[PDB]
Amino acid sequence: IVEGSDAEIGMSPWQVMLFRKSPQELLCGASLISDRWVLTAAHCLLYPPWDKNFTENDLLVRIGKHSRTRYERNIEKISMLEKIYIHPRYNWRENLDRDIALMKLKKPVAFSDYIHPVCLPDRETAASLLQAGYKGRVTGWGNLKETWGQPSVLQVVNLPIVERPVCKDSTRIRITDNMFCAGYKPDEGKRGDACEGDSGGPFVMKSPFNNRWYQMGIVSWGEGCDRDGKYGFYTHVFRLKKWIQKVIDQFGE
Amino acid sequence: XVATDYEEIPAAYAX
Amino acid sequence: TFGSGEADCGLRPLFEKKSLEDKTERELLESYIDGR
Ligand SMILES: *[C@@H]1O[C@H](CO)[C@@H](O)[C@H](O)C1NC(C)=O
Repeated sequence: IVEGSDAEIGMSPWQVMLFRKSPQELLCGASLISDRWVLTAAHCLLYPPWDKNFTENDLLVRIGKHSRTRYERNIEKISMLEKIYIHPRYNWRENLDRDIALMKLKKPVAFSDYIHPVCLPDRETAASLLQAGYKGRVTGWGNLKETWGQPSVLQVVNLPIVERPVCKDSTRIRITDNMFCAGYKPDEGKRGDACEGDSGGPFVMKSPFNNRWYQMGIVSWGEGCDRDGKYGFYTHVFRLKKWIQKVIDQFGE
Repeated sequence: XVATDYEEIPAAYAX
Repeated sequence: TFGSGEADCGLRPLFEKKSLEDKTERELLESYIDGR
């Protein structure tokens, strides 16, 4: 997170850390959506162009964290993965369309003041909040600058959703309906963005009708970090809700 | 993806 | 699990549940052309 701030304790209790076994390292962000299911970006696990192909046994999940490098004794919970599922039409060949994946935990995790699931949007929630100009919130342990460094605790930044055409007009990559873009415009004089390390974390909004937090996006890609005229791109969770439903319904819950 | 020192954890967690 | 989350989804033990607001949530709310 570029131009963000330290989170408050317990501010994003659904925030998850995808952690590399060995070498022991921060791989990406992720989110807790039930006692046994985690949501992230497919590219955190699979990206043939860079020779990226992780497996269940390669990773660890850390939940309830605040501090980036410390092992938070008595606070954080660590789980192992039972199975990973990537969308069948995830497109790593060209634009990362459908960048989404679910992970089934080995055993359910218990909730606490620091660990609690976020909600997935319904059609109406989507309809009402996913509008240009509305702000959402991004979280993560990713880099602080495009070239710098790394933060000490979880960072947070609030960003506005951008009109599709502006999004299209900012890049040469081809945009799909399974994606949206967010950030301040150059004139705006307010900055912020996701960066390396933030990938696969949650883009969330708070409902003004029922006081709950919904995850509308997954951090997907950007061209650099925090550049002017550029924007971050996110997977559109609601448009992929069916695949989520299906998988959870067929392989437990 | 952007197109352009961790405390050890306890021995169990692995497997 | 499946959309709209869980019964208790999206209500934080340290904020919503005790009726405390975090330091920036209002920015959000105000953007929706003024929250609840
Ligand atoms: C990732 O690695 C797998 C097994 O552990 C595969 O069977 C699979 O084909 C894969 N990704 C490929 C290289 O794209």
